[PDB]
Amino acid sequence: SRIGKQPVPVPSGVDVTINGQNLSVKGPKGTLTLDVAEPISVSRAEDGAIVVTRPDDERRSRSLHGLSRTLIANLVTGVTEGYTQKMEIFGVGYRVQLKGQNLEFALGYSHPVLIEAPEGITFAVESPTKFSVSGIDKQKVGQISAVIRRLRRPDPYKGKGVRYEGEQIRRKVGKT
Amino acid sequence: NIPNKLTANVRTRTGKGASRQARRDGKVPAVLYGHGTDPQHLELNARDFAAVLRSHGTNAILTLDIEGTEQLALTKALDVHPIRRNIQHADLLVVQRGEKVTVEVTVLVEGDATPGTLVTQDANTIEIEAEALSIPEQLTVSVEGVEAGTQITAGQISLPEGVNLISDPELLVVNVVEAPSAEALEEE
Amino acid sequence: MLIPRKVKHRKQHHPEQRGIASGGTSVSFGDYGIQALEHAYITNRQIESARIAINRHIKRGGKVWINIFPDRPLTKKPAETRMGSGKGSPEWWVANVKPGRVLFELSYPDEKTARDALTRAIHKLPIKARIVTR
Amino acid sequence: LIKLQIQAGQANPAPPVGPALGQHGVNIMEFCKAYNAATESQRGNVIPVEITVYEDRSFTFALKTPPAAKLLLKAAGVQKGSGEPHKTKVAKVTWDQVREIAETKKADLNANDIDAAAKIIAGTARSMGITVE
Amino acid sequence: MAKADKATAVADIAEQFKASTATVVTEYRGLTVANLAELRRALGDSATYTVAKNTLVKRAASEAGIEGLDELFAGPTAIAFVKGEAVDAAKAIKKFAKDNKALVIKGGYMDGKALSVADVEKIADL
Amino acid sequence: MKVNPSVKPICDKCRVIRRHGRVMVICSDPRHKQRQG
Amino acid sequence: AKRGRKKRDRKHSKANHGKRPNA
RNA sequence: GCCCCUAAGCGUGUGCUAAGUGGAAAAGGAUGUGCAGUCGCGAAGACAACCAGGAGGUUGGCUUAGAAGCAGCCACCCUU
RNA sequence: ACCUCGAUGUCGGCUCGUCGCAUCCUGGGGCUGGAGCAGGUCCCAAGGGUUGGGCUGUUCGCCCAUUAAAGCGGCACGCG
Ligand SMILES: [Mg+2]
Ligand SMILES: [Mg+2]
Ligand SMILES: [Mg+2]
Ligand SMILES: [Mg+2]
Ligand SMILES: [Mg+2]
Ligand SMILES: [Mg+2]
Ligand SMILES: [Mg+2]
Ligand SMILES: [Mg+2]
Ligand SMILES: [Mg+2]
Repeated sequence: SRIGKQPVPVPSGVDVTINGQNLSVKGPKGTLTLDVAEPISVSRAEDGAIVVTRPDDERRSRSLHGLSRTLIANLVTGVTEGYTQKMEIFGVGYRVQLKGQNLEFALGYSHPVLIEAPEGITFAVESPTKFSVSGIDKQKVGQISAVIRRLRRPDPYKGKGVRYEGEQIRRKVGKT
Repeated sequence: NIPNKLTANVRTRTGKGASRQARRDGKVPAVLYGHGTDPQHLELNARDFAAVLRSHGTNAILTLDIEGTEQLALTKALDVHPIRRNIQHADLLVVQRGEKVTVEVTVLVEGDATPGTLVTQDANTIEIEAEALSIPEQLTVSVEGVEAGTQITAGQISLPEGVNLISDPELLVVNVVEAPSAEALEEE
Repeated sequence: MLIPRKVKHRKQHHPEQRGIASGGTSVSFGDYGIQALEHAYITNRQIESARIAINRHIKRGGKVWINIFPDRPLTKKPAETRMGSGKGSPEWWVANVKPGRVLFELSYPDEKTARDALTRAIHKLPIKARIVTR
Repeated sequence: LIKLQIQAGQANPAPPVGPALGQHGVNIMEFCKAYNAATESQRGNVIPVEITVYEDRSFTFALKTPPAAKLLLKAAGVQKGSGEPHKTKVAKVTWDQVREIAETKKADLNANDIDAAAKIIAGTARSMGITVE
Repeated sequence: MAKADKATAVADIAEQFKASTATVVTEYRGLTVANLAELRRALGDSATYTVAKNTLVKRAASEAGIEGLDELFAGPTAIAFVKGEAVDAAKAIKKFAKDNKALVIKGGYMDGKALSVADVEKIADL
Repeated sequence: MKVNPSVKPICDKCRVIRRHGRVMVICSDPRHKQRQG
Repeated sequence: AKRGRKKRDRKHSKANHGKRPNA
């Protein structure tokens, strides 16, 4: 409600096309599409911004309003600037490298693991223990980041494993 | 100390059935036997009646408008319910604007005794007599710096002007006793 | 545990549990009382358990009142003999409780502490109850 | 940074300040040497210190005021105080001694005048369980 | 906390505003314990760090001729009063603000008249 | 993960939420993570 | 006990009026 | 009883249900939802969040080798 | 004592199997006062396996060798 009532400020270098329920956006980083909910009406105001409205105040509409608003906001943000998630590797002997378009990690396993980058998402490495993943779809970026994080078992004794940029994991101590 | 106005209409039918119907219709049966007059069976509104009772209740004076015939009255009984809390019947007494009636007023303890003590209120209401319009809605008893083993009785209650205590002055109303310990609590 | 010193009759007829409570409905001694909503027998064991729970939740403060005393005995067969013989002997004492009858009361200053103690006590009873104030 | 209380005629106290300061990687030898050289003038009253550690592991201890509790205890004459406030006394205290300790401690209390210092010290004393005539 | 505590609080607000001369508008949540104690010990020579409530400042603004503070209390605000000279207190406050970049300055009150950010910045030098 | 018919917040930060046709408790402390079953 | 429970529950039918034989 | 089996309404008007509840059940647990009565605050800008704290006395005393605001017991205060 | 005294043959062992998971192992996961191996608790999971002997009619139980294990029960305390 409080979020669904606000407009969506569209930058200059963006092309928004609404057709019924579907809505496509084109920008420098790429293009995206979305299908807003049925009980909500999306419209482009005279100032270019987008506005979503609800014909009723039921629970369904109140929950879908802000949902669709933030969805289109993230869509425009991604097609304008894109999303990026930095990670970090901790633990002696734990390393990561770039092999073409895929990432090869060695986290103490007997064999090195490989993660291939799907469409609309790329990887980058700034150090053998510092890398990041960039893309347009925030959902896909978060999914790939979570996959890369869960690749290794969470170890709170030594913190060995994958971690996000500003991750704060809990740590215990084994006195024996 | 001003009277609370309220409307009231005579009951066109008595009995448990009519009473249950009135209670379902958000009404409250009431009697107005008065101070020696023919009794009248009226129907008050539960909503505003409970509102007035929560505002200044406990034998609050009232002013019934029985078909435009304004008349003072005083509630001298309240049987709400054993389990739930609903006003199922009222008994109002005419005061005649000047009678001296005797009614029980609730007492309330205020203050803080010695930290190593505990206060117990044995009597909640006290038989008080005063003018119909000057009925105190509550009485106050202060407990400051009181030591253990102290018995504040009814006679020690400060009464406003024109107010008298009908009950004996020896009725123990408040008792401050040394705070029981774990042994005293477990040996009971 | 509570138990009468001596009863005129040792064996009774399973005291009936019906209707609403006529007396003991309003709080008189304590400040916060527990009022039951279902008719059922309360045993001296349950009474002692609730009293111990209250006395443990409240340390060196307040006072507790028990407005019910278990005096109605309930017999019990040997649990292995056949049906039909002299009526069994009493084994546990109960207290006929009806909806609307105040069972326990507390005079603790801390309102929240008293409410928590009364809730923990009710949690040890075989019926539903609610906290009321003087 | 931490404020630790310690006696004057002592040296190398392990319980009070041992692990409270050694864990920070501070040198204890010269610290205790300077503390003794500074407290050798009084040598007759417990004196705390608000150790303020620096980034380069250096330190400049700021000699604070004695504790109000121990000041009141030594003014009353007894060494062990009461356990119940306003329920057990130890001895009597003199207004002259109270004013002396207040004048010596004025450089630590938030008070502005000797009257406010006396008020604060009397509040501390009555919270501890002692009163001055 | 308690209504009596808040009443005594407002009483002290009045009893210290009658003594203070200059004041500025900032925020009070300075920083961690160590550096906050250092800042308090540094500004203790002429000022004292403190905080209060919106209702407290609202009920206290009725004593002196600062009734105009209603529009400022229309939304949050933190104050900072000075006891001694102000030409140095304002300088120190501006220094701390520019050093921390988290304590914003919005103005002050002197001579029973409100002053703007530019006005206070210009008069602090003199 | 404690699976008990009765779940309630133990800590102050512990929150209660409604997962798929059931109640659940969550928190940063993995000990207070319980489910209703 | 499932059989007796089902019987005593079906007893509470709108066609029997909460009354049936053998409980 | 009136959707087919199976004879009769996939009846009319006003509301509820997301669990197939309907189409089993107890103590308790629970930001599910609709109605209605109260109480705190609130354009004198309410709650959360963008961004930032909690002092001196003092480490209140007994207890502890120890309790510095966070095994516990007593009170539970003065100043800035 | 509600069918069964003008008959329902009662405990074992052998053969023969079927089904439930309140799971002994294999499989997956959460918390651990989980450093690692090795454990404690819980949740899901019945596809498969779940040894051979001495005592004693025995069921049960003890002991000897192993194995991952040598599961709990219903089927007229399964099966004449
Ligand atoms: Mg048909
Ligand atoms: Mg149910
Ligand atoms: Mg035959
Ligand atoms: Mg035959
Ligand atoms: Mg299972
Ligand atoms: Mg298969
Ligand atoms: Mg054999
Ligand atoms: Mg079998
Ligand atoms: Mg057989």
